[PDB]
Amino acid sequence: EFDAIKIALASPDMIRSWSFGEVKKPETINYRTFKPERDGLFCARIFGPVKDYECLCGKYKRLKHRGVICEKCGVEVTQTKVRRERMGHIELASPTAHIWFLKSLPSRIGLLLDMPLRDIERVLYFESYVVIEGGMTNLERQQILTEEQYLDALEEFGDEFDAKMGAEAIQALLKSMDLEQECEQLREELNETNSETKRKKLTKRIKLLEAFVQSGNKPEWMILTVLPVLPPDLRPLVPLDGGRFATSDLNDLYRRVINRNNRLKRLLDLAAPDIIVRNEKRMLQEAVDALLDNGRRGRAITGSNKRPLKSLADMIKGKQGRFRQNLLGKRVDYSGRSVITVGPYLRLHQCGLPKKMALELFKPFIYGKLELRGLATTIKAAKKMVEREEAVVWDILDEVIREHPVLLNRAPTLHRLGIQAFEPVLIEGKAIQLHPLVCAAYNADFDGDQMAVHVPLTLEAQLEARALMMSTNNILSPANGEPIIVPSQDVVLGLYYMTRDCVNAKGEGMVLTGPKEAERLYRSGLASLHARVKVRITEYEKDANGELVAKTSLKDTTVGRAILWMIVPKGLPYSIVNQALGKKAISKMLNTCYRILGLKPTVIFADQIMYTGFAYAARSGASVGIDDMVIPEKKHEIISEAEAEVAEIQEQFQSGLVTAGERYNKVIDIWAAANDRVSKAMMDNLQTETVINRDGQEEKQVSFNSIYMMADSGARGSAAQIRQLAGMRGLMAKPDGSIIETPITANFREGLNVLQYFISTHGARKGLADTALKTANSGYLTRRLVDVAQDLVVTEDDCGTHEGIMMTPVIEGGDVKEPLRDRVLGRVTAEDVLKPGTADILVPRNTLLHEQWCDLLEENSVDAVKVRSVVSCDTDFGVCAHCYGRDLARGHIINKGEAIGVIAAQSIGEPGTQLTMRSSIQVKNKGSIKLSNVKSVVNSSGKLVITSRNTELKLIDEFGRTKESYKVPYGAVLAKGDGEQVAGGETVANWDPTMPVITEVSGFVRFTDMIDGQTITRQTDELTGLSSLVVLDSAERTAGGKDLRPALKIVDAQGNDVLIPGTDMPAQYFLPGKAIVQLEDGVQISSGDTLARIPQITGGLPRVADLFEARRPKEPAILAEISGIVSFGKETKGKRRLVITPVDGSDPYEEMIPKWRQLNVFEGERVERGDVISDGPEAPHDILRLRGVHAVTRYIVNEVQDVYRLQGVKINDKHIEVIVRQMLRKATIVNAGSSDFLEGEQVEYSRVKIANRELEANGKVGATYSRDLLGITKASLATESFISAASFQETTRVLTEAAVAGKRDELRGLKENVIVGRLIPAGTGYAYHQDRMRRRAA
Amino acid sequence: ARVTVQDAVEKIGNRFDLVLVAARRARQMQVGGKDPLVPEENDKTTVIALREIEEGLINNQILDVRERQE
Amino acid sequence: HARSTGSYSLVTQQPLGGKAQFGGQRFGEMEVWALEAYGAAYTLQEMLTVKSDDVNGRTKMYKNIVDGNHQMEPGMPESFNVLLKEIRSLGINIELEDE
Amino acid sequence: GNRRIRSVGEMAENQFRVGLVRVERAVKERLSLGDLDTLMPQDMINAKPISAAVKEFFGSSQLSQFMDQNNPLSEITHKRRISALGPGGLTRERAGFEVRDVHPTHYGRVCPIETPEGPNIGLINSLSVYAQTNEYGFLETPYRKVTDGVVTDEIHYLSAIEEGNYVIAQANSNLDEEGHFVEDLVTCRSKGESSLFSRDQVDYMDVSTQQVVSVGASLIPFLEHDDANRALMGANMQRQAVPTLRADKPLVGTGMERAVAVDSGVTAVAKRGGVVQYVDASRIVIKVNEDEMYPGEAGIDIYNLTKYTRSNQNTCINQMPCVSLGEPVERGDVLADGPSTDLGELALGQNMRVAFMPWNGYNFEDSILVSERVVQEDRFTTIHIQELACVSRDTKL
Amino acid sequence: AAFRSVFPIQSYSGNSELQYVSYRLGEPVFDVQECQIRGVTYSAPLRVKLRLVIYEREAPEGTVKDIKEQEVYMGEIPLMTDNGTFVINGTERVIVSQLH
DNA sequence: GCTTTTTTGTTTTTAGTC
DNA sequence: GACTAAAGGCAAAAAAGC
Ligand SMILES: [Mg+2]
Ligand SMILES: [Zn+2]
Ligand SMILES: [Zn+2]
Repeated sequence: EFDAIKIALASPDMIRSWSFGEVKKPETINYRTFKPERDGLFCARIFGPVKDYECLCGKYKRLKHRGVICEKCGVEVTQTKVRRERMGHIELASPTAHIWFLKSLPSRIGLLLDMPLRDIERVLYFESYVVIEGGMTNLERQQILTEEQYLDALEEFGDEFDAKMGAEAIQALLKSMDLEQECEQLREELNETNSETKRKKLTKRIKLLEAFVQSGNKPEWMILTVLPVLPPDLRPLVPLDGGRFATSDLNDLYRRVINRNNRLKRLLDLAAPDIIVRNEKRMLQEAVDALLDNGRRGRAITGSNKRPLKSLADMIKGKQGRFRQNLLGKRVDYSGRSVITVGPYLRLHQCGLPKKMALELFKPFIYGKLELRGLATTIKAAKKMVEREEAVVWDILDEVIREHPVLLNRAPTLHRLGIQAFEPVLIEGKAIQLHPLVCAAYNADFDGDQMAVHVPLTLEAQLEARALMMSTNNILSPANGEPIIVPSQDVVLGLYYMTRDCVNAKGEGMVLTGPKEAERLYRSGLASLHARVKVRITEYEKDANGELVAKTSLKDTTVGRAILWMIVPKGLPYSIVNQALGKKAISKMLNTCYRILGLKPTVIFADQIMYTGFAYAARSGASVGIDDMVIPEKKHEIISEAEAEVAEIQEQFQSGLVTAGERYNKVIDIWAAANDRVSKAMMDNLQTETVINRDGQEEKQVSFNSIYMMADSGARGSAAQIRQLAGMRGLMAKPDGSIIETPITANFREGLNVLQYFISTHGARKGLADTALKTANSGYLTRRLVDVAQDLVVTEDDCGTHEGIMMTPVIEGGDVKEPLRDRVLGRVTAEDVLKPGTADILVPRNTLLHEQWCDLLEENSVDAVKVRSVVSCDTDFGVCAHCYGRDLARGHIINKGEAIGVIAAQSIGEPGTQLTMRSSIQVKNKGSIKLSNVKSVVNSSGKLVITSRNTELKLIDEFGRTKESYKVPYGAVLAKGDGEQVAGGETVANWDPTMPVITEVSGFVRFTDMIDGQTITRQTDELTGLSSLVVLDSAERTAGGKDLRPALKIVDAQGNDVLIPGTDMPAQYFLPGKAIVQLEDGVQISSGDTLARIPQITGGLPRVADLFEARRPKEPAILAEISGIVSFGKETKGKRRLVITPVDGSDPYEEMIPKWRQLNVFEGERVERGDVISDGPEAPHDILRLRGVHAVTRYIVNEVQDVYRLQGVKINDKHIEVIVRQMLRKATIVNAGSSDFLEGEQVEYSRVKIANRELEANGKVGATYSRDLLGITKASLATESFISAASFQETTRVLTEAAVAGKRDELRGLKENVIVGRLIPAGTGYAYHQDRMRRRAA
Repeated sequence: ARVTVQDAVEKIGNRFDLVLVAARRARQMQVGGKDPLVPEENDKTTVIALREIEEGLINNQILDVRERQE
Repeated sequence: HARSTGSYSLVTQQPLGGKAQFGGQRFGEMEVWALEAYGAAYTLQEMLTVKSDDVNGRTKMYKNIVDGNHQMEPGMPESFNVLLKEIRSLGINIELEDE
Repeated sequence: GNRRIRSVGEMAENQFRVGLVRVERAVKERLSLGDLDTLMPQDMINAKPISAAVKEFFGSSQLSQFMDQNNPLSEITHKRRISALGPGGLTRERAGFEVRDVHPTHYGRVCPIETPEGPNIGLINSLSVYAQTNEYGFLETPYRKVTDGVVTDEIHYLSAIEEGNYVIAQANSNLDEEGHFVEDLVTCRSKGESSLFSRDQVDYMDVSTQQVVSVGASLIPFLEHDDANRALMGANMQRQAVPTLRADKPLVGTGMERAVAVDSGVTAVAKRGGVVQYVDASRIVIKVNEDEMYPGEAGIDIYNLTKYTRSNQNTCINQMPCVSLGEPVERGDVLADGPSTDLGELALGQNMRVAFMPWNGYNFEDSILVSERVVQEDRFTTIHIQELACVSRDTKL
Repeated sequence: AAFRSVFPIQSYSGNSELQYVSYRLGEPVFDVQECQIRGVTYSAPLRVKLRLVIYEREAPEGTVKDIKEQEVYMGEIPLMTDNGTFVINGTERVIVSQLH
């Protein structure tokens, strides 16, 4: 019925227009009868009748005068619903001021007047006077006054002395002054000002008043003079026993204020003296204050047994408030709850239902079905007919069940697949029979977990359930890239047993006509399930445009593989099922099908997989017994050796040769080595147990042991569980973190000592407690992701931008973790893709790289293709379809309208359960050596040594692909060069883990420009055997001596301060503190020779939590945000100053630099724009503000991806990036033109204002803003829509702020639309609104 | 009967205005309804619309154009 | 446990709770997120407006089901208008500016 | 050593003293400002505040829990419960990770296995079988004194702190015939850690292999083979078992079944030895032995067995006479069997014949198959008793 | 000992001293079976013997009258059953030990 | 189990000082 | 001129009354 909400203050005339009458007396009911007073508060003439289509006197009896007024009772004879909506008003003889603007911490009245609130309160409750040009020359309009001053001025001037009182005086002062000259004068004041403390207050005031003048609300309207009255339905008064009533709190205060009004009216009916006028006006003032907001100032309840009453504020906010507890979390009917079980005979779109639950849920539909057929007559007849559960009821229910999907959802709906749809199938029992495969999506085992069933009612709901909700459509997980219908625990082992091959069995070595024959050979018990037959098969290929060409051959395989191949669809190659089909393969299997044949073949193929796997797992038989878990015989012997060496280490401590720590490390290391040896021995024994002869000699092959079948097939378990079952359980650690020195030497099959079990107890208690307490903190995190990314709705198709830099595969020091193939898959390119062949373009720009363009990248060895990102989009409160990328839930590209922020929040929150709470460079591959940030010089040995600390090295493949990356620290020698073809296993750089500092030019070292003894100390130690030179700091050395920043004077044979020739600066290098120099005096030093030697990750869930919050770390790594040559500052009482000397521009910059921590910055460092100064963690704030917006994107996504990969969880990078586009939602104005000077506000609003301004005001500078970030916790508080802000935090403040500022809400979010009850404009609701505006209000 | 919308996705791919026009079709097939264009096998109107997507002459863009026809 | 339509609480027009007294299954808000993450808007509208906290729509919907219809009321529920009246009561001018 | 157990006596004393001082200040004031010689103590003293305070403490508190009657094991492990909650402990929100952990001094005093799961884990751990309280309130455990190399049969009780500066051997360590260890380097534990010590160094030996686990976890057979988490799961679901109409003996047990059955008061035990004279489905008459019954009173024993009665978990209690006519009984002998027991031995469920094999997915992940034969013979059917109460009040009408 | 903690009772200036002498436990009014049947606490009455001694006013500590109130009723004390549990109204409730 | 009261962790403003 | 430390206020939580 609308598409936007505007909120503003109200005018007295329009307030009266809202009203329908004037209330005179508070008598809500008369005695001896039950007729509300015709002229009282509960007035029919003002609100309406209490009877449907009848007047108070009842002369018009619901047949002749519907809707027209009555002569006796002046109320229109109509229904009672008008009484629910009709409202009146109360006229105030003495105008009063609204109290919220007085009681708000940012007092709007105080801000607009530039006086505090203490005096305003005094003059409002009649304790001090207000001057209104009492004297033309003595004082001004904005001064307070007292009684004695008023009398003194009255005798002084008298004729010109005027000074009113109270709220009427306040509103007279407010109206009598303008705001224009104020706005220009404040703009000029901020234009020429120096202070900063009052600068923010002045900017806030000028913004508030310039919004006020634009809002269209007159300030005097804030001082209300007519108060509307709530309709009587909101204040019910039910008649209790004996003429009593519910005692509604609203009616009590209404009676109080109306009594005050009547008493004031009577007081002014005879021109009472001002002595008692003030008292009555004040009493009415606290009366209206209590009604408008009770208990805020005086707590004047006076209407209860010493408990507060709910006047207005209690019913705005609070948990008892209805907003976020009655439209966010609530009861619902048409639902049931029950336990689950496994129905392994159903299809993907079918779920069972008990008969009792089915009839209970669908009884309203039964009556409609029954009455249509005419079997029943009335609703009671139908109810009593179905009550007996007769024959026709079952068949009609089975008829209505056929097409009516029901929604199933577990209680913890963590992610998008929590709620699914199904077609019911009526069965006997009292449990929800569920498909097995879909239970992987719910993460719901069958140990008693309960699920709830809902039911849609309207055609819209059922049709959308069929289109979207049903499981057959939601095949692919929205998280990263993979289906949720991967075959589950039991079926995988069945398929694994389907496809094996022994060396000799009944019926092997012969040939079969086709897969049909193999079924008959096995079923009749003439050949084994797995053999070495040669069968002829015919398949199809999709080489042509939709035409399946057939080919046949004789492919050697096993019997079981043909049985499996029977059920695969048409167009798949046979190479997929030759190998021993494990678990990861089958999933990949489905993936392949999803990318060749579509959806229906894939789902029917998965169903066939489940059926065949279950059938041939049941028919196979796979039991576990003691004889199946074989203990390696060597294991016992092993411990002896370990024991022996352990004793040896003890002797080392017995003679004092070793200390406690190193002995402990040695014993734990040797025990770990023994554990590794025994684990390898047990794996070797298990893997090749089977030795079956084939025509004479014995042959070895893969073992058929049940435990190894479970481990290898991936159905359940892993190497760790199998190692624990037979081998060592492994040495456990004490809960504080210390590892015990005596590992458990016995497995579960063998006996366990009481101490070993007791030691192993608290190892599992810690994990159990962590899992138990993790269900709260992790899930709560999802909330803090949903509110910030609540809307993020895709609105239009394409914006046309082409930004974004360097979307490349990430290398993490060692080998690459994920290639470019999966990183860019699903995204759409922006720049043209250039094949590495000198402008031989392969992939055109603006194309979706799904598989085919990805298939064109591996052969060209492309490693740097940039695609359009979410952050690099310039729309209005949305994202372009051609910028977000391909939707992950469905094969095609993203649709129009569907929400992305909630998808991302749920996808990032789901892996929380699997998320825990608490010197040289070595090459490994073959390729060419390449160095980034090339800054190196030839050393004394002829090799290369770098002088730039930020140098990095990467190994490059012969095709140009980067395969390795290594950070090269300062003072590292190079063992190779750029472009040299070097294979693996050869170090190329070496550095000390002290950091050496090295010169750049050859010659002597004339040790001058330093004070001997003071700066350099002759530390003639016995170890070094020479009088070393140690440059102590200011605190270590004498304060007077350390006052020149000593620098060694490297000289040539001439003995002079030789310079870098004509270019930069002499050989004087400022030695920092503790510059350990082994040279004594005047020793020849070649170029690139050392000068001195400086003696220099929390849990995953906290890491994610404080990364999204953008919390500053313990030590933010300071960075040089300016170019030029860096210098050294002065010394103060604390952290030493450090001045920078840029070669151009505003060079005089310095900062507060700590000295105790390491500072790898020197005088001879030609720093650049955006290079780090210190070392350690870096907050996102500086990264965003200095090195571009894209820099912060590449940082946090890499950090969270590293965390998740460490936790063994992979998610797509679209979800992490989009919230970033929402995280960077603010900016700060640098150059004026749009804001005042520094109004930190929405960056999109400023950008859209500037873009349209430049079209019309060509030449204006506008606003050269800086896009600054904000933590999600802070970002949720700065929502553009005021409804979302008012949802949970400080409802009174935000409502007043929106009212005074005239805020207009366009309803762009989702939570805000849920709050008001309108359809959410994210899913099908978005298409409704777009079609609603097209036809109507076009 | 019909359970999937792969045919709708592969050529008329959109999940929102498609269900909107299907609802508009089904609402006036239920009340004030007339005979459908395809045979019925104990189905309601909550599934007959999707099958009409398969025949081709009824599609998401067709209904929007067909709105002018009505 | 299963419930179609029974009694309602006196203070708020919500179905009862627990297995006893013919209670109704609780509908939180994490599944509100999970359901708005889909394209689902009509189901959300139904199950937050007419199924749970309505009185005029609730009785009408029951009567609109038995007579062979499944048609809702395509308009703003009165649970929103009352809120509007609330904001209109204090001092505030709130209105559906665009229609 | 820094944690002390308060039993019912200490809280009873504290509440009694609180009510005492509360009434005593008032009566002292009244006596001071009232009569002097012509007054009786009875009228000036008061009893209602003390009675109200003690009854409120007994019947309403976060530590006076509700007894569970669904199983004898449930009630024994509930009476053997130690809780860190209540008025004087710590809350769930402010409970740290370190107070939810197993300290190395719990060996023999508090069970490290039996512990409720969820929000409150490590706070409601029960105490072991041999653990007994000290006179000061500390927890004390038995040990066997070893003088030089021989174990003395006499027991010796040790507190927590006193254990710190000692060396204690292990029960599984073998003794040849009189305590001589098979190996002169025997395993041991001295200060929160395990190591290997010489034969002459040890002086104390643990009494048995059972004082580590509680009663709730000492009836799981082959406990030394399964995981600790699964041990806890088994202990909990063994606690929560429901009795059948006809309990059957466990084929594999532990030997503590008789102790748990007879120490608990559910079953009827012969108080004095003798011979049986008349059996009935509701009462038992025992002809007490002549030489045992004291002179003066020459009667015979009567045991009035209880029948179907409502329990806190709505399960049924009914004693069954497991004796016949004319057979001798001894002192402390079992005469009747209550719910979930038979012949004085605990019996919680039934011994089924099971096979481990996947079967058409009907046992897909954790689900189970049941043959229709067992539901024919009603081997698992239970009986439940429900209470319906209707009150007749008086309104105004 | 609980009585002995507040054993002396002494007036302001009236020279009145109230002291404990002895107590005895009364028999339970109803046995456990009818307590479960009827819904009453299986408790015991508390009887105490209190001695009030008075001295001459404004005179040294010389006794005048010894009022010995025997079997003073001080409410009901719930009793533990022989199985080691308490019953409050109709349902047995056991108080577990507390670790502090 | 529903609802109000008092208590403690998180947030915000202002006087004093390097 | 900016950093440090103090209280008021705001919101979430345990407890008690109905
Ligand atoms: Mg289950
Ligand atoms: Zn009339
Ligand atoms: Zn775009």
